[PDB]
Amino acid sequence: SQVAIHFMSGAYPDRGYDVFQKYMTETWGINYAGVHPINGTTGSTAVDRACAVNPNSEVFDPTQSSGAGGLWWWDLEADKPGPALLHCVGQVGKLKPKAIIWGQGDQDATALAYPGDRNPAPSLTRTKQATKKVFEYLRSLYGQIPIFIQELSYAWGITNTDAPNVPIRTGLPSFLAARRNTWGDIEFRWKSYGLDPALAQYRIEIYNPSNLNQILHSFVVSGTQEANGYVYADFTVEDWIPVMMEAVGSPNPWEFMKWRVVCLYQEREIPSAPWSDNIPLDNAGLVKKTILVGINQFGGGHFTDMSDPTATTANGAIGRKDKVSASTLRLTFAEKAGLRPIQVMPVNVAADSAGMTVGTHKWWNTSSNSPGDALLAINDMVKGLGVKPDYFIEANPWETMYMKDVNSSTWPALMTAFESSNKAMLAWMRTNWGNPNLEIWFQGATTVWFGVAPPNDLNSEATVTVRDKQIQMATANIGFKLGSFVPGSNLYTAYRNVESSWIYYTVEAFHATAIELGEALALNINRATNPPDWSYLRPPANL
Amino acid sequence: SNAAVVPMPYSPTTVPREQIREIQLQLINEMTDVHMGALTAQYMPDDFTFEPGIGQIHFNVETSRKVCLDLAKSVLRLVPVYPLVSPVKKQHDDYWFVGRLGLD
Repeated sequence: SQVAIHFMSGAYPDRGYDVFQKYMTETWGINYAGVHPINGTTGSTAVDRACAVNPNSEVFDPTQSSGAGGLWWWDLEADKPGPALLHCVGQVGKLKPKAIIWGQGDQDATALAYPGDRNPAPSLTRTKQATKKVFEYLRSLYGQIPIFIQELSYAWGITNTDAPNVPIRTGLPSFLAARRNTWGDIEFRWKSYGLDPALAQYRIEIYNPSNLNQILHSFVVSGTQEANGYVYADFTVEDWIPVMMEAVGSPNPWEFMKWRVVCLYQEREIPSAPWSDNIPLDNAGLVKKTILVGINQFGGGHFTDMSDPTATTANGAIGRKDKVSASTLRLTFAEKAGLRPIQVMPVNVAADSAGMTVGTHKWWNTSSNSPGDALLAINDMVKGLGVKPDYFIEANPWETMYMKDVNSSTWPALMTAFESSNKAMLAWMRTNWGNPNLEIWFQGATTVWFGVAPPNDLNSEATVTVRDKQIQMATANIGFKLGSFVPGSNLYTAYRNVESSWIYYTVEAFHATAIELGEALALNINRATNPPDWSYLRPPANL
Repeated sequence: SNAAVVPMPYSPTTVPREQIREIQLQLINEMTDVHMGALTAQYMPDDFTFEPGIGQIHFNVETSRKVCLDLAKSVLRLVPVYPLVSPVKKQHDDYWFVGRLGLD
């Protein structure tokens, strides 16, 4: 039909091919009837039978709406001229053409777009073979015709099927896409048609999973937000956990989401086509800096039931990502560093009662000088992430409990082994998954209390020695810069009773430590250079 | 911002059309006496005519005239001068109508 447009127009001077004939006759210096265009075009015809509409009936129905139509220029199986070529030959009649104008290929593109149902699979090479056969047949009928080809144009259809009478108008957010981290957070991207996004406001609408027609949530973002030529809107975990809480009983990961964008400009709304597909996972595009925090259930508390204020249980279970301490860590880190909150992703690595050498889960094996089982298990999951790890946070080691339980004068040997294992581990992690200049950040030590409040201190000297070793390591420039001490940890308030055993921290202590760690990580601050007033004092010598 | 404005909206059929353009270029390069008539990748949705139901799939009148001019220019480029020649090369006054018996 793209060639048929030149003929289908009405009136004498206004038609397309009249300009063609007038130009050719004027240039050659002959009268108007020198050139005689012939119409052989047929609307919506495919060169290949398989790509054709309804390739089951060979009856010719050019007008359609009367039945199945047989519309193919050529059939590769059992080479026959085909009905459309016969129509062209009939329209020629008894004439000798000197040139041929050829333009076709919209129906082939449509067939390639949606090829599922058709038994012969549409392909490019079959279209090439069909076109070559058509050209050879036409040149077989008439000896040496030169052939001119017209390039394919673009076809757009209608944006939204609900409103048939809306054309493509200015300010249309056409290119829609979305992606998510390993964390639950999601980002939206769109690209405007005519209007520059700066002088506009956009509204995102998200539809109900149960009733795809209804709408759950909608928020307005300014048009100034642009990154890499794309307009963006950040839909973080803290925003979509409450929505899922209202929609369903428990928080669930969100996939297969349907959404739209409506541009607001001069008191006008220009919606876009809906987008409905499974959200792809891409850490490399989204997140910039990755934080691996904690080992040994004291840094692992930043992701579990300990830090959750609204969760009743305390048996080390997974907590809601909205209210857990890692969220505050990420928010402080992003706010101080200047990045967007979606660009920072914390990652959980932990094991039960793990330690460098002492614990039942050994992170390093000194006998063979090779990473322990815990690091081996962690390695595959860490390498799974596309982005390179940036910060490793070392929680309170498990050596304190073992030292207080079954050691009296063995402590210096444990300190030397701990330092050697930490240095070897740092070198190995720097080498294996790359990202040199990786630094292991530290966290304060833990004491043990036992009694009715106020309780009785245990192993104060062990924690003093461990903290002294940590400060000594942080002061040196080998690495192991110390993030922060727990703000309490000496006044027995930042601990939980748990039937008269005060080993672990409380919610508020976890949040305070998270804020301190975030401020320390975002801006390079080694707090070992400025220890607090305490930790200078030592236990009284003799009782 | 000019970085975010796009001349044409997204359509699922754009990639196959580019592939078909490439395959037609291959046919042109690998066949005898085949040429390029006109280039229609320039025209944008403002040019096409909207229709209820399906919309923006056919050219306007003005774009049809422009494409016809391009085709005429290309055909003239291939054949600059009028090839055909006529046995009668003068006006009717010059010729003298005579009758003869059979030749020889």
